[PDB]
Amino acid sequence: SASDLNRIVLEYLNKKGYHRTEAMLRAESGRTLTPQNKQSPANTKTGKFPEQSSIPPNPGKTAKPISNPTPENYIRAYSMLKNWVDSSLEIYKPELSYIMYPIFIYLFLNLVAKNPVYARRFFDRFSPDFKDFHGSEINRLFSVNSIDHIKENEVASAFQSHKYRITMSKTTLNLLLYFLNENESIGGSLIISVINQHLDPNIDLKLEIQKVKESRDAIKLDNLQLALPSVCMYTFQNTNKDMSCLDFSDDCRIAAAGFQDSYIKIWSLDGSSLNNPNIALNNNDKDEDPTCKTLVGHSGTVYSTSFSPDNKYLLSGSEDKTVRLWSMDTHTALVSYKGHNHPVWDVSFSPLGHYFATASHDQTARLWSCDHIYPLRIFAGHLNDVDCVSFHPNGCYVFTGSSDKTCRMWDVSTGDSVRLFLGHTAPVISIAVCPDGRWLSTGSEDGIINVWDIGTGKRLKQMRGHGKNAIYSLSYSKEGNVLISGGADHTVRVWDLKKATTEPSAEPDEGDVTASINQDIKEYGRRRTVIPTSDLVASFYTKKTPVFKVKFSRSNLALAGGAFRP
Amino acid sequence: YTIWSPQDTVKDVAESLGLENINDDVLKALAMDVEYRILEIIEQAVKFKRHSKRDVLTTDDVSKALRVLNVEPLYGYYDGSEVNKAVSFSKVNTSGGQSVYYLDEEEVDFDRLINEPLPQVPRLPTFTTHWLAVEGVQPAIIQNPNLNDIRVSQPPFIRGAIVTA
Amino acid sequence: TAKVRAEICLKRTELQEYDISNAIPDIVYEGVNTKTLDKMEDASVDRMLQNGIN
Amino acid sequence: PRDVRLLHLLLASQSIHQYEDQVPLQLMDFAHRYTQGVLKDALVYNDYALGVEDIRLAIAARTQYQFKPTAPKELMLQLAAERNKKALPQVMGTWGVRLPPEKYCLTAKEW
Repeated sequence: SASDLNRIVLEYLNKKGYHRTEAMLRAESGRTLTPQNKQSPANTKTGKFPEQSSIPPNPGKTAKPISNPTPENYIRAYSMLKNWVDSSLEIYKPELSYIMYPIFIYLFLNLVAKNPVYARRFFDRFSPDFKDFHGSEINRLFSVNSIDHIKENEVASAFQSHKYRITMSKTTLNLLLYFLNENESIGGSLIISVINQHLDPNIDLKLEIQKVKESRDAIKLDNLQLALPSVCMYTFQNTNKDMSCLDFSDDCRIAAAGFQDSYIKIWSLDGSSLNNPNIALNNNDKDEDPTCKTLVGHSGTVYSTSFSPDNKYLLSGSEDKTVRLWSMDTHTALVSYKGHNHPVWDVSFSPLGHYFATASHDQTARLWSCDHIYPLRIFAGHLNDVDCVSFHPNGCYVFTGSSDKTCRMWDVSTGDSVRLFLGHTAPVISIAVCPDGRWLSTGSEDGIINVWDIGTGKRLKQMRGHGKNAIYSLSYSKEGNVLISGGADHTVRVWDLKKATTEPSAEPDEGDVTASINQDIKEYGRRRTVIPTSDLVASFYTKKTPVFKVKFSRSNLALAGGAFRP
Repeated sequence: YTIWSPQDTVKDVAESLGLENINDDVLKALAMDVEYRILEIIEQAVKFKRHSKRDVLTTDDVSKALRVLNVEPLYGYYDGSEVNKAVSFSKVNTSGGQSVYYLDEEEVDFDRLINEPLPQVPRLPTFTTHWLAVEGVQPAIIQNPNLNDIRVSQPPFIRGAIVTA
Repeated sequence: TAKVRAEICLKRTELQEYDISNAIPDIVYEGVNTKTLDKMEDASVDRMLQNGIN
Repeated sequence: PRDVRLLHLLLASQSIHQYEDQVPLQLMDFAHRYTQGVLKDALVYNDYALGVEDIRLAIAARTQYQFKPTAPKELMLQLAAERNKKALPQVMGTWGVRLPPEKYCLTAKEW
């Protein structure tokens, strides 16, 4: 019945106004896979930050995924070098203490010529640190605010003629060049241009930077190999089956668990005070602080909870038809958010922390904002209710999975669905999109993960190692593609995303004994057992506690979390 | 038909009203719609069960599929010492041409309900952390499983495929 | 340790504290699981120790 | 009872193998009340004008206010299109979380 669907598609295009060549080319564009973007997480050499321009996102001014290929102000470009030399009381400290002054002076003198108010920010931001080292010269540089003010100060006008000399060693010059080459587009190239055009280094410089870039290009890692992560498991003990899904913050200092009796429980994962004294020390050591704070603002059971990337606010979604906001440094409620008439099941912040999306029983997802009490977009189009919600890592699309065996990608501005992904056989329960952004992964309640690509919309492959049960959470490797799935069968499994695709991801050159005999025992029967894909590599069981949360930290250490069940 | 009742359950409510004789087409269509409504309760119940992070279908998982589906609440299915499956299906047969089960219950005094001591309360929740894996293998502390008794405990549809690095 | 370290240093050019693979790291805080039980028991004995006041 | 084990087979037919004991009791005490109300309203509607269209009137009288509504996707699509007319507001550009105004937050309140 798929050839008849192809004929219905062709007649739909013919009646909806696509030329025969145009429909053939749109079919050929729909069939081929999304190619590889080499700047996939935007590596810090050729990648830029997002603009902070106070406008909402817009997925327009944008070409297709099928086609092949793919200002930066002075204060942050100096603060990068400032913090990099400030993080070191090493053997190379006072040479950076020497060379930190004329780069600041030349950046200030090159920034007064373009933007005066940014220059007034930049001067007084980094003023009082070397005043005792460089005398009243910075007091002489108070009266420079324009191009004609530079002609008043004779040393500032001489700084264009007198190139500032500095005698630098070879190891310090190579350290500075290999630091300012490893991140160009933050401002390293802007520092390098000032160093090349205004400084006098004692030991041509363009050939030196060419040799730096060529020797840095001569040794890289082209195709990455897999790595098995270390999992730290947080097991919660005295929860009599009344602890819903939990979450960890970033820096992993706070854990938030939503209870069935309308509390949010807040744990300091370091054993810290979690009282935020802030030197006031007024009174009340008479209370009992077990390094754990409770939050009582809900009247229903808390079904989801999400932490801001700022990590100072908590967002709790309940079955009373509100989502509440909590301050993590005074432990009270701030804002109630009322836009649903059914229970709330999955709240999730943006990547940049701008605005949060919500899932509920009313078959619609809702886009919000943390400063608006009522919603901003309604995501309608599912047949059953929405279970999970997640953004694209740029904060520009929304992904919602629902209990009618499908998930959708929504435009965040126009509201209408852009992708519909079909192929599952159970309620989609957890969804996650890779830091590359070209591949979407989700897990159902059938114990089957699968990955599609967002350009073609069809299935690359699936993952068949979990038990016929729920896949509660999902997490991604920070750099590259290794999927960590914490489900309901008490295991945390590890998945290679790049086995059966056109990207093989650098297999080893040269055997085992345990491989292909563990599921060749099959004592329970062939039809009554699971057979794993070739993508599953490892599986860590937890001994009778289930894993509600997997959270892959920055440094190849994942954290799992759950409650000790009996 | 469908699997709820031809007449053997719906008709004994039809007689509870007073309605003597009605056709079997009425009872067929009526019982089909009644167990469709039962499945409509059951599906929201398994949705609340899944989002409450559990595996059993407790009585508060169907009692929250009632408030969602606006059904008037079924009071009296939660008592003291709320344990998992507090066994109370002691329904007593009564004979005849067919079967009748009437759910016997023992009466009790009030002064043995006010002069009855209070149960045990557990500790407030805490956590405890360890290493599930250090490089992709499991370090076999007391907190780790044994990976060979995982065979003799759970079938491979509730424990999944065992593979190791 | 004079016999095992000679074999280890002859193996690398191709109790103990420099077997690299078999080491577990340390956690900044792990929770109580057994000490709180005996803490509650001798706290109950302390509530018996306070001359019979409930 | 016959319907306790019939509810066992019904629950197992939709892959529900773990549940408590009073859950088929709750399903039976729902179905009793629902069928009794439906047959009482149908006896009223048959005294007015039993039969199957009478049952259809009595279960269409109460479909309208309690259970899950039917095909609600086009009304929700219309409602979404009424909400997604307004373009998105201007956001902060200081990379954090901005609150509402102080009267629209749960802080300037008193007991």
